[PDB]
Amino acid sequence: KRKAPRGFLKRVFKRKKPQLRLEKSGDLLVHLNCLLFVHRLAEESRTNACASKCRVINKEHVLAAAKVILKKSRG
Amino acid sequence: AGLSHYVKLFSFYAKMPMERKALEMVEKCLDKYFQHLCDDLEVFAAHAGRKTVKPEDLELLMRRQGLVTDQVSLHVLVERHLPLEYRQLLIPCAYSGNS
Amino acid sequence: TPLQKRLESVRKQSSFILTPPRRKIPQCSQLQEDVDPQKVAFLLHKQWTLYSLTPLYKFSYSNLKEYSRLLNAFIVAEKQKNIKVIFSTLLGMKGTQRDPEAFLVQIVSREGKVLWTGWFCCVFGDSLLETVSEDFTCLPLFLANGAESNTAIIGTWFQKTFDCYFSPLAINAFNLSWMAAMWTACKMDHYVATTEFLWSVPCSPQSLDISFAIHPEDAKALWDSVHKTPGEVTQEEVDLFMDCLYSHFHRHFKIHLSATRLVRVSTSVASAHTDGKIKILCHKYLIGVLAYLTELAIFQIE
Amino acid sequence: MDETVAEFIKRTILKIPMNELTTILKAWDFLSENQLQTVNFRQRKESVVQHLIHLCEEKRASISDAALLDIIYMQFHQHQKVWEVFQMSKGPGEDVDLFDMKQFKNSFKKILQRALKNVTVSFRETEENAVWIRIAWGTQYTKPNQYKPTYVVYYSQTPYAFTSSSMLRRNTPLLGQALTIASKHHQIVKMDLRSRYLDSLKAIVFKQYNQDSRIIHENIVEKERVQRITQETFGDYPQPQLEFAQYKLETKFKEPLRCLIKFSSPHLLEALKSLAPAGIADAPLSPLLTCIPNKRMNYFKIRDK
DNA sequence: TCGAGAATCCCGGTGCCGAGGCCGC
DNA sequence: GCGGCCTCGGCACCGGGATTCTCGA
Repeated sequence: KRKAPRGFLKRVFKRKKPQLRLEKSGDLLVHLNCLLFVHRLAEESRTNACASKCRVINKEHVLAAAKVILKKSRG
Repeated sequence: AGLSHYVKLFSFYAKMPMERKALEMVEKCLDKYFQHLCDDLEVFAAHAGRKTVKPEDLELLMRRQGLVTDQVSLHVLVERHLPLEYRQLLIPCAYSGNS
Repeated sequence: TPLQKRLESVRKQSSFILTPPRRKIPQCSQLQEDVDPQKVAFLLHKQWTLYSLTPLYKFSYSNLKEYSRLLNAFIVAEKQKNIKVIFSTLLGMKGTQRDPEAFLVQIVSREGKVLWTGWFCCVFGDSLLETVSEDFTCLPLFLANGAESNTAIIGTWFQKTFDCYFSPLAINAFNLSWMAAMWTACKMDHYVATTEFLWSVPCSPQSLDISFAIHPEDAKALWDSVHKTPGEVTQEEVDLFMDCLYSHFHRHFKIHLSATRLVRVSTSVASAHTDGKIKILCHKYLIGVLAYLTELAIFQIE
Repeated sequence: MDETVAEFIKRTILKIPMNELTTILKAWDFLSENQLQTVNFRQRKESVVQHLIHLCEEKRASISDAALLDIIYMQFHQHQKVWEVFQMSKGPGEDVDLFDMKQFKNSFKKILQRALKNVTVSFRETEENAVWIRIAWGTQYTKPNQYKPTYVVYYSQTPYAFTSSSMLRRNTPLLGQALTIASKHHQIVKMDLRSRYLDSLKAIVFKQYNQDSRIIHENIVEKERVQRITQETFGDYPQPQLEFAQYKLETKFKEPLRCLIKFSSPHLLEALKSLAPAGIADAPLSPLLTCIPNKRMNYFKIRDK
């Protein structure tokens, strides 16, 4: 996949928090943040899959991935 | 939509088949990711004293996420993942008219 | 001379003029020159799946690194459709000085987990050298052992770059009985394994297999019963050894083993199958076992 | 829901194929009727092997019933893990008036944990009246190993007690010993019948298997004869031995000439039956080869006589 | 003479590629 | 009920257990 939605990230940044002034390409920075967050998710979930030696990512690996990376990606 | 964009990009980022039931939970992970981010941009932009969220307002946040370092600055991180027509907006090129 | 010699060879072979190859008992082949003891010893007790390899056009034993890269970049690309390829000249797997030096093709995966370990050898194969031009470095034998998938990929690469073609060498039960006889005729000591002959009867509904495994010293004493002329084993001597097996099996179980076909003849020298997964090389007679195997590969090529 | 138990259940649940998932999961009783609907058995292998084991995480699965799962898996896959046949022998006297399945379970577990103190013996009294013992071994120095268990199919009051020939360790003389002391016998003997098809070993050791006008065939008087002699040695519906029916010959060639014959067929006694009519074999087909079920033996050790 | 150590015969317990099944056009 | 998809499983090659048989208590 070679895309990054201009409209969706702006709509999310406005829906979730109504009071900001995200800059001209600040939503592009938000997309980069989510791209790298999902990078960390993919790689550490691959690590989680190798932890239980499961050849398919499942729910029990993603929930363990979340509490590590999502907490780590908190500012 | 965009969450569906990221779960599809997860497929080409995990390099490995997963389950749809995994994807709606990673959807809640992205929702909480924004539920931490947009108020982390909130508090970081308030820390700078500026109403708007300038690019350096997020460079500090990504320093917090450990992805910006003295070795890996903000702009280099744009090289590795964003497409050219998108990083043309972010990292200043030069025409004697640097963006 | 450059082709017409091969045409006359084809004429001689197709003529089938009194074939019975009275063969010299495989002589103890003291390991010639280098023959890397670690490499050769690693190459002995590995179940080589034989193939017949036509001569390689425009091959050189100097450009091993270039072929190594060209094939490594092709194998991992067949995964796109972690792996290292080490072409390694063996320097001693040759019968006469004029034979092409045998060279390896190893799919080395991190550590030295050799996945595939190909092997092209041309020993005592001077029935092909004197008929092919200089540009071709002919190695009739190809030895797989890696998965059939990787063999059917390196074979395609070799076809693409060298115009060499891999027919899977199938040792017929006649040649199998021959080698089963000259390997119990050898002068070895401390027999590693029993002399087993895996027969396979031709029943249409069922597929019963027989493992006529003889004590290796007991088969040597049975061979001496039918061995009269020394130095060379004849077709009649081989047939009498095989018929003494037949008359010790039909004697016992009243089923004519001669009505069945050999599928595998395990011997202390070298195991040998039919369907291709043939040559285990237990002892260091491999320059003689490989001599027979290359002579058989000429039969398929020529 | 434990070490070497939850993942053991996982390793025995990916073993069982997708078709008979209901069949084996219904019989081992941890998943009641209500629990079957929760997991969609038809979706995926890793999905079911993850949701089912969770359904035991809530059910706090223990090795006592995890081993029963393996038993029920093998009851439909007994055609693997080639089986030895043990034959008990009481001396002179009355039979075992007390084979109480409770008492036999006690008299087997007690004797086995007397020496092999760490073993997980799990019985399953089948409906064909044949206790299906499964033994996970391990010495006092180690935990009971469920990786390579030794299932023992002891027919309840029968002198014959099949055994999964897993490794043939020092427990095999204790496997026979505990078997012959739990059931009130005195001598345990390996019958040396070793076949992969327990449903055929059951037949053998119990003797339960037999109970154109233009084409002028000149050797018709011989084809009729060979068909006759292959019908008085192989009567009807032979059972598939499918086993390496060894004949460790020690005979002189006509001092001895050692041989280790191994007939190997997916269906042996039928392959021999179609030998003589196919011209491979003589009509009287060497009772060594016909009397495999008649002697209840295939791992022969013949000599000269 | 006998008791522990190593090697190796006998057969697993594992690895891994064709066969059968199965879901869009 | 087929198209590119996928999953069991026979065959087979490589890894420890007990029998040989050599050496120490």
